[PDB]
Amino acid sequence: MTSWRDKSAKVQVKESELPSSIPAQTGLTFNIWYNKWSQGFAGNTRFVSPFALQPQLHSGKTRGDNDGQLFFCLFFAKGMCCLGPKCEYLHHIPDEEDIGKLALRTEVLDCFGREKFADYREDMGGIGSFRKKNKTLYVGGIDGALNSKHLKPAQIESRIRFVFSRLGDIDRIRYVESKNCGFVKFKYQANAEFAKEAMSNQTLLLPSDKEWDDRREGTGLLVKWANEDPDPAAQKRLQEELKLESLNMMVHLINNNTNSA
Amino acid sequence: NELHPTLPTNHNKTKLLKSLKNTKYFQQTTIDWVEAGLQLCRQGHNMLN
Amino acid sequence: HHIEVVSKQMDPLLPRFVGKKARKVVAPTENDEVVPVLHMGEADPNEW
Amino acid sequence: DEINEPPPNICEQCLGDEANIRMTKIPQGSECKICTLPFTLYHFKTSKRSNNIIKTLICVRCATQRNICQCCMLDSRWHIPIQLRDHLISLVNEENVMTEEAKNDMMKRFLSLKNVKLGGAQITIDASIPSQLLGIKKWKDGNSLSLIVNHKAKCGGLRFQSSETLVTPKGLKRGLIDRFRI
Amino acid sequence: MPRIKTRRSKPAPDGFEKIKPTLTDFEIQLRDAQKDKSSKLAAKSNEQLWEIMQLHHQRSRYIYTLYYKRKAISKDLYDWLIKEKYADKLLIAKWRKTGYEKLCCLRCIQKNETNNGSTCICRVPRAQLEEEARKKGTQVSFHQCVHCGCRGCASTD
RNA sequence: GGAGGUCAACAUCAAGAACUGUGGGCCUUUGCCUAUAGAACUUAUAACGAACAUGGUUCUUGCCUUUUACCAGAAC
RNA sequence: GUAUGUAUUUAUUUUUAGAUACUAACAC
Ligand SMILES: [Mg+2]
Ligand SMILES: [Zn+2]
Ligand SMILES: [Zn+2]
Ligand SMILES: [Zn+2]
Ligand SMILES: [Zn+2]
Ligand SMILES: [Zn+2]
Ligand SMILES: [Zn+2]
Repeated sequence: MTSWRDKSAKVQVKESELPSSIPAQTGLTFNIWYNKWSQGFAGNTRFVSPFALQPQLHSGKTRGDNDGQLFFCLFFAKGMCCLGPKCEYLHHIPDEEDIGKLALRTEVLDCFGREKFADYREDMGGIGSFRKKNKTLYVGGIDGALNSKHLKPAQIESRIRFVFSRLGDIDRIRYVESKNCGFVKFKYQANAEFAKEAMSNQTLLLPSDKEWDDRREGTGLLVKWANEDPDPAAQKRLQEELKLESLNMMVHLINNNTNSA
Repeated sequence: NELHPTLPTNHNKTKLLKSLKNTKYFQQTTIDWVEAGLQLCRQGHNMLN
Repeated sequence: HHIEVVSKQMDPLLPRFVGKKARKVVAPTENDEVVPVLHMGEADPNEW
Repeated sequence: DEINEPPPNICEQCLGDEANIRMTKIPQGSECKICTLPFTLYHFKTSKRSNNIIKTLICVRCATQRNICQCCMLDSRWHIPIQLRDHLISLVNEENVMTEEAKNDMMKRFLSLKNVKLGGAQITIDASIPSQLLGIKKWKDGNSLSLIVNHKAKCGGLRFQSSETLVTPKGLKRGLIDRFRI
Repeated sequence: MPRIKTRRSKPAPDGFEKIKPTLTDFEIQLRDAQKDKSSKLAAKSNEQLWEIMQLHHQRSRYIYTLYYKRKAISKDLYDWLIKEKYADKLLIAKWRKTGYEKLCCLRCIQKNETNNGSTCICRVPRAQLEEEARKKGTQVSFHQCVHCGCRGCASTD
């Protein structure tokens, strides 16, 4: 309210500043139809985002609010949006109310207004499935922190918690020491989508620590959709949750069914 | 050309342009001819590329 | 809610039928009932 | 003919409160999100002036088989996700009625063409030892909140605030082990 | 007949020079409009176009005020302008009509192009859209006619 | 109301040397005979165009390893 | 002066002489 509701959204990036198209020289000559490169294959192309968002600093009201649009600006989620208050889509982190508005249409398509596909994706890629509600993000390529080795995993854990923590209401988080991955889980599908598009290709530590000014040379961290949990514990936990929720909606079924007669 | 006539097509009354200009997607103006030649060259070159 | 159904004029240049694409399909054969096949050697092989 | 003739299947929910609606019909639209075959597409807008636009995703066949709504993909009657209604039904009886679906391509491209009608369809600084949404929610209403940490593998972790934390000390402990962290 | 000074073109009438500077400020701006200032976003592109349309409108409005309001110029200067494409004959003619005095363009009144019915919301008085807005209390979602950049051609606003 | 428009839609443009409507009589509506009114555009060294291109099938050739691309005549 | 084919995973998913020889876009 005092933070977001009143203060109108502020342009993240001047339009002249936005990255050019035509990513650089992955190949010999440029190609006009598809936008890629021609012959040969340069070392695989991926790079950290020059940009990031600042939830309380940037986010503010926009035109969609008055126009009552449902869907959130992804260029905001990337903090790359150049339209500022003129933008057609909402700038702010998803809350429970707005998910309340989306609730009918969240089934087929993500919070950004993009249709979901059926099968996920070979590598668990960009957008999810409309078969399975998946609230759990896989965080990987933790070398987005670059090569700094840390006193403990509480560095990784703590830092990640403080990263995603802003983006939405977190149900749980587990970093794994052995294989480098975080698993982060939210209340709502919406926050999961939004956070995934927000934190993909990002860096870490402090606005200035050590190698900070070289951050832009890093690879950036994969945020992908996460598979199930093989251990028996959380599997019980899911089975139970599904049970009690099934039970919960049986109440609706018998209330409107009772109204049916 | 005198020996083998053709005797054209009634119902030909429909032309490409009369059908084309009808839609939202085409707009009409005047312009210098040489400029239309140059535009059409750039059009073509983009098409074949 | 009733409805009113309305065609949209295509941009003549763009492909009409955006989704018509040659693809091959194996259809199932759905057999609901069976058609009885209803008809009415020894030394013969030595001939045949 | 074959593709047009079956009329669309739309819920009453997503189709909105408007009395009369104008919807567009494109005779070859995108393929299904499911079968991957062409079909006829329908726009519409709930409101006349609503900015958002509704686009039927799946076929008529691929819908009818599953008995769902083309815009929603929720059950045609109960307004339920498909992966649920078959779980409720599966609760009655014992183990069955899961909808087995079509990997590869012409597995699915094949499958949509049979008239089966589907399995589902036929019936229709304080350290605290011994989720996070609940803790942050309860502690959120009684005072100032800054961060929480829990490691469910350790079943215990911090709760940090920016006096008000002592206001929390009224109800915090045993509700729960809560002390003042180092 | 053409904008160009081609030898066939008859020289300017009398009253021309006085208004030549005012017209040149328009021309020199249209040069800057079509220079191809690149933009990635759609919104920015059709904004660029909106510039051109609005400039054209302003010029023809200038001349229309000269001849049909102040009568500050001769008929012959006027007709010579129209024949030299400094003005839009058809557009002016719409301005002379009763209801259209402030009009955008000639696209905005096209009945055929628009999907159902006609005449951009660009033509509907704010007075009303505020009212149908009032029924919903959603305020009003309209800002710019996609063809033009208009907000309320309608001659009440 | 008059003049127009490098505006649109809908009609019509190759045939008993050829159109349409209407009145009357016979057969039993069609059709035949008789009476009457009006016929824009296109036609006699024949045709909407005082102009002149291409394609398909089928034959006959011509180049000539074969296919596209072709040679030059005909019919549809 | 060989079509053509196969593979190209980097970013960490929860518990002592030589004879018989084979072949060589290398020399009529
Ligand atoms: Mg051969
Ligand atoms: Zn934005
Ligand atoms: Zn389908
Ligand atoms: Zn629906
Ligand atoms: Zn306009
Ligand atoms: Zn308009
Ligand atoms: Zn306007």
